[PDB]
Amino acid sequence: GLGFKTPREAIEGTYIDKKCPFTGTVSIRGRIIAGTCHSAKMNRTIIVRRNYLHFVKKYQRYEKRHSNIPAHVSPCFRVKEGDHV
Amino acid sequence: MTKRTKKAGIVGKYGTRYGASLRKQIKKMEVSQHSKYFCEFCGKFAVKRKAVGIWGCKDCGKVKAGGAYTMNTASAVTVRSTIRRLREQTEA
Amino acid sequence: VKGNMFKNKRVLMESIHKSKAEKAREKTLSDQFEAKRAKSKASRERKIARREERLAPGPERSC
Amino acid sequence: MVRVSVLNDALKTMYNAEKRGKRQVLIRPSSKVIIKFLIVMQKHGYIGEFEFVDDHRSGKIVVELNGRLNKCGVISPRFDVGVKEIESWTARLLPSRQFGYIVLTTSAGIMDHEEARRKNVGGKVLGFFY
Amino acid sequence: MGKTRGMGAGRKLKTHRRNQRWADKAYKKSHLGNEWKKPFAGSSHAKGIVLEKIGIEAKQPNSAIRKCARVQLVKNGKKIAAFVPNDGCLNFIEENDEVLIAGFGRKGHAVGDIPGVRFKVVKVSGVSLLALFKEKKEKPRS
RNA sequence: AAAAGACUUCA
RNA sequence: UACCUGGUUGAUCCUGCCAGUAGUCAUAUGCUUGUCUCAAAGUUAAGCCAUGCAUGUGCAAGUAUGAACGUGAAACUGCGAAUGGCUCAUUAAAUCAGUUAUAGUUUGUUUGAUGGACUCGGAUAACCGUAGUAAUUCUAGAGCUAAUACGUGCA
RNA sequence: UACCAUGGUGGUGACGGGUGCGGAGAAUUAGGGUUCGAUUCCGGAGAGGGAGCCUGAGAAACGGCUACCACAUCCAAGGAAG
RNA sequence: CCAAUAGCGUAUAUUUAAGUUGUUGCAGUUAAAAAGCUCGUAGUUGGACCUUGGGCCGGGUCGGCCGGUCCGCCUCACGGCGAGCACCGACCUACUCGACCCAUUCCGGUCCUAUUGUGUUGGCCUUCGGGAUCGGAGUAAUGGGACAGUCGGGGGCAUUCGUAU
RNA sequence: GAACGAAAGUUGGGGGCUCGAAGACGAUCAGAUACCGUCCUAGUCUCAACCAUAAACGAUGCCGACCAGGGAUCGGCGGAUGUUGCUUAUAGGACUCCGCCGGCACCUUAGAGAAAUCAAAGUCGGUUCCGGGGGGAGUAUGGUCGCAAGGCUGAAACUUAA
RNA sequence: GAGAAGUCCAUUGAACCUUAUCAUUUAGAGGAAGCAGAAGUCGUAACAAGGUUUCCGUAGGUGAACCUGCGGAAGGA
RNA sequence: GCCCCUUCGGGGGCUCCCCGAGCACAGUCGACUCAGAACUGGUACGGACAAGGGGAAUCCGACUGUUUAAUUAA
Repeated sequence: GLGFKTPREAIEGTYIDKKCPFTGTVSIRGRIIAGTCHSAKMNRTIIVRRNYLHFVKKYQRYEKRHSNIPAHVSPCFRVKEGDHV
Repeated sequence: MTKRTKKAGIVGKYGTRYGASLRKQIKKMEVSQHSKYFCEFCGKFAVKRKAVGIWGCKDCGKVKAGGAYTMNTASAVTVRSTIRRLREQTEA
Repeated sequence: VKGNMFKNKRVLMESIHKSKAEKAREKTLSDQFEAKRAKSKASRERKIARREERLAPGPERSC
Repeated sequence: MVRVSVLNDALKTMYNAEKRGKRQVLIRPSSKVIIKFLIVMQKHGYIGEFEFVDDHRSGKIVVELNGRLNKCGVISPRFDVGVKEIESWTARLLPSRQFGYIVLTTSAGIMDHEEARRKNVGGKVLGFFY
Repeated sequence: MGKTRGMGAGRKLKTHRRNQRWADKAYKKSHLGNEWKKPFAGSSHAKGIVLEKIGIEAKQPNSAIRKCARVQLVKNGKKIAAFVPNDGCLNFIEENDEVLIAGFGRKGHAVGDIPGVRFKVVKVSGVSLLALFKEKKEKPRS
């Protein structure tokens, strides 16, 4: 079982021609900085697993923490998004 | 650049051996010929050097006289313009 | 290949097949988008029909 | 950006002007500020003329005082909305000493500081009407 | 002011700048130097004074244990110092006088003033008047 | 519409 | 409370900095300390080290017991010596913090759970008797002897 | 560790360099920040430098070993020894 | 004479002052300072009006060790120490509300699911919801650029004139 | 990131008059390599190609909102109004003549600015760059661009009570 | 049945020497004159329209302060 | 042809090649060579043989080149 989620967008996944099942997810977060009180954003990108397939770049998904199948692939593509019908 | 600091074009042809005032000029004056050029007739990036002052377009094949190093230059341009102006005043 | 990013006979293949999977997965997300447009059309085209449907009763109720 | 400052400046400039009233274009948030102004009797009233179809709106805001002194002794922006400089229910740093009010688009809506304080809400200060 | 305080990806840029501009002094201090340093010196010399007026103070050059040679001022009236000795230096700042980055404050072998009062812990002596100087001289010899 | 230069230090 | 005042000047106002002044440290110079009372106590060498010493238990953990007189006690086995202490050299790191994950995993001992008085033999230290590189440190040729430490039969 | 794929990361600072333990906290200053991060509490780390191992539930061990090197020591100076 | 007084200054370190790293809390016309100017992004921000969600917010309840800090009480003659009690803590984790601001319904065909009432168990059939394929009826889908006009010493090319030298 | 970017320099080639560094000289004068005079080459110029800087200034970044008027200047625009003046059914080019819109500048305000001044340099909002007491220093060193010149980038030791 | 000294292959995998280079502390081949003290010489530039108005980019070149050619500016007549 | 359902009477159910999209290998013909590992020897593993000794300071000429055919190559 999982695992908490982060939202992110699919930065890449296609280098190149075929890549093995997985995608890159850029995640953005911010926190309000003490002092100046302007928020700072700091990215992070995580390599999500794609056993399901069908995950293209520019795709918002949900990452959940999962067992590592290698190392720095810790997460899995819990779900995606879209519309009707 | 690629693996080039200062810059070069030719400069390996000197090597370390040779020297500086002359090197400021000679990259510039062989390489400006080397620059693919668009033919005055066709427009494709064909024009290359046959000999000193001789230039030829690979696609259409039109061969032209021009400067030693360069396809053209200020002097030729000025001479053509003056001639055209003179013919136009006479026609008047 | 002219960039010479890949050196050898196996080693070419995995990058091409990774890309077949990415671009294809792009292509199933794309068919999923393309189906989604046709479905939203379908839903719309039902609303527009039954906009015109709701219009025709208004005269009926009147007389 | 946001209008906000223009409305504020227009008002105080108007007061100095001893102008009967001022006018400009408006929203819900800049009607909202105006309403708070009316509620705490800063201005006599405000109207939004031509409000239905035309390309714009306007807002005839009437200034209060006329005579002697002007009601709005001082009004200044601090920091507009979208935002940060942000206050908490409790953090409320301020001017006057309760003589004046600070329009704060809270969470809840745009209300005055006292209401927000009660309201148990923080938000983003619009300005310090004195 | 530029931004003032917003969100979407933006505080960080003029955090960087402020450190970089920094006047004062970085990474505490030592390009010579600080702390209590005991330089054993054998140069007694006299040096001049700053652009405003003249004098000629008597000075003694000292070479530090922490490898530096500079000229140091001696305070108090009169003085003697001998074989080496070890005279301890405060390294206080004038805000400037030529080549004179430090002064050697009273410390061990650095003596104090002709038997006085007036005062005694600036410009300094011994028990009542003197008593300390007599003992002081003995130390280095044996 | 001008021949022509200097003028120790601290007060 | 915090707040300032001296120096650019003939004199002025503004920019601007130096300096005094205020508080404070895990610190030094120190002159000078009648006093009760508690407290810091090598960011220098993670340099190098002499001397004593920093871990012990059999009146129900264990069968046995030379020597000492049921009582104490030396070795073996069980529990312990890894806790603790101290220093920040390494050190910007899922190192650490805070939140979760952990059926993806350990927990002896204990607190707690679950299982459960026939006959027995085996050799061994202390004690001993001498010893080798031998002054040695050290341990063995070696007599003797005891095992809920071992090996078994097993509803 | 095989085989297959050639990658993954960085103009939101990756990789790299320097830095006269990290947190709980300390000192300031009206507030803000600045500063400081330590002896103590807490977690981590190392025991002259470095790797490996037995033992034991738990050690990769300051008060155990192995053993190269660094450095003192004992010597009836063979060898031990920290 | 006197400030302080069993302490004092001196230096080092550090901070305030010093709005002199300015978030609160400043300049860039002549004071350090406006980028020669543009084309454009990643990056700060956003004119009006209606509606939906809900990342930015209230209440929360967890943790936020002790020590220290603050209040006040006693205890060693006093005090500081120390004891005992109280009060405050950012922020971060659950939960729920909250929003100002940053096509569908119905009805039937076609496919699946169907404990049941049964000692017991096997096979079988129809109707309704969910799930799948559907067919029909009521009911959506909304500052830049453009055209006419004007100046000009806008740029490039050709023509052409003259004083003077 | 990228583009343009005076002049002067640089480089090939054409032209090369006036001009004109340097240089050649005369006077000055104590010295003149100086001003002042004569002479004089690259240059000035053209076409090709570099550089990336100027007191690139409006000493005023660039975006938008508001907040005083007054004389007319150019463009158009709404004209009003007739007349020159054309032409001549008539109309604008302008002209008597007001208004709007954009720029301009001066003249020129009251709250600001240190004052000088500004009417934008205002009243306070957006945004980038960038500043750091002076001198050392727009310099060292390394990297980057340039044929080179040099440019961009950019410190300290130290020194001074400014 | 247990299995001592022991010898070999493979692996984790010490320390001296082999690199080659970078860093720190240093000294230092030889060399340039940036600031400074007052007690120096040279000229008199800038400073008043500074006796040729200042400053400036740019090259040339001069004992030097500097000069001037070209173009630009008014912080200039 | 197989499952199948049944109250036993009798019934119900179900291609090859090449393409788009989700979640190593086998057979013919089989070679030079780059790396990697293990044991273990030898004194030495480029085992022979061939096959650069290296570093700094100074002078000259910028460099490649040419020259006393038969005592000068600078």
